[PDB]
Amino acid sequence: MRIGMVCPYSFDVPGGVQSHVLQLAEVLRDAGHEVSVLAPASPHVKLPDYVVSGGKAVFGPATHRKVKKWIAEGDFDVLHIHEPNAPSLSMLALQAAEGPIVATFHTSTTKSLTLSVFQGILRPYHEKIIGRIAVSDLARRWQMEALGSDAVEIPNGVDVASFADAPLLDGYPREGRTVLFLGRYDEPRKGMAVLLAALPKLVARFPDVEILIVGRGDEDELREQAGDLAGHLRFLGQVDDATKASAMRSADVYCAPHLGGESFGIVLVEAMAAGTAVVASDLDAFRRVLADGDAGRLVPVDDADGMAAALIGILEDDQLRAGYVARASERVHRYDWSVVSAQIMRVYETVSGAGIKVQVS
Ligand SMILES: Nc1nc2c(ncn2[C@@H]2O[C@H](COP(=O)(O)OP(=O)(O)O)[C@@H](O)[C@H]2O)c(=O)[nH]1
Repeated sequence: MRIGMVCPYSFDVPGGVQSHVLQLAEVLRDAGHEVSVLAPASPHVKLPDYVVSGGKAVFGPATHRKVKKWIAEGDFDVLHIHEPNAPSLSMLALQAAEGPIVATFHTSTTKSLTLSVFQGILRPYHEKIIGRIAVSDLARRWQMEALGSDAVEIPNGVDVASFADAPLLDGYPREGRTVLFLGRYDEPRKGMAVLLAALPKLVARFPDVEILIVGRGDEDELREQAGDLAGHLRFLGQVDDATKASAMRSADVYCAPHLGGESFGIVLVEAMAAGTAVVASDLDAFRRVLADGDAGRLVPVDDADGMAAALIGILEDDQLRAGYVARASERVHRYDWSVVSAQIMRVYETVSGAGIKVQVS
């Protein structure tokens, strides 16, 4: 198989979609397939030579040509499009392409905002997608309600062994204990304000806590907000993946205090693969990763003092924690790429046939 994939986002920054596409590509090549990845210009990062640039959004004419040419020249058995929002690189590809098209819908909000987008003026184009992948069962059911055709739920994957076998960061684990936060801490939806509001109760119990923070942001503003407790914040910046795996595996707990906006809790999966216990907001996506409290602690959404207690309960009860970790490590095999790339491949096989190729409309 020759598989064309389109990522709508630059690889210049980390994200769930970017990282899904690149690992999926790598995994597919290791099975003997040829994969070509189209994405916007990512000049700031070293990419393998199978990643092709769609240009920079200001998308202009050179990009429309590049997409038509990449399809026409690519000899693809399947075109796999990710997040075809309008406007986007993916949606451009979906409008230019004819034939064996697969789409993954990484995000959703509501039933209504799925029926309308699918059944609206972009319907003609959404109907061209022959294999439709949703990242949850409810999302999948919405797509089925919308267009009257079969969609499939397939979770995003991880490489479970790259966390499980990550080397510890130096000086770890710590005796005062660490809690990990990962993400762009200054979008409110990521819930840094909740972890911040829980720091005083945490610090009054573990007076040598560290909050290990992965992600880009304004350390100055957060330091200023932690007030007298800013000494407890250790910022790794936007670290690389191997150091991120090391960071997760050297923390005693991972804190996901998100306020909303999450369709798949992929960082939670990364913590479960690492063998690090999880404490999470309890958005619907986190509830399904953690299995209703079986593989991690779920805290109500905007609950500062419930979040303190949870993290304190996890850190002072070693058997409770070791339980989570052991249960989570059994379950996380669900998400491992060898499960997930198999499901995706059965979609590729459904959609494609003896010498049928993707062509330009
Ligand atoms: N290496 C690295 N990975 C990150 C960083 N931030 C997020 N990620 C990864 O990117 C993915 C996206 O999760 P998340 O960024 O929090 O969702 P999003 O930013 O809102 O798309 C997960 O695989 C994270 O481990 C970072 O600063 N460094």
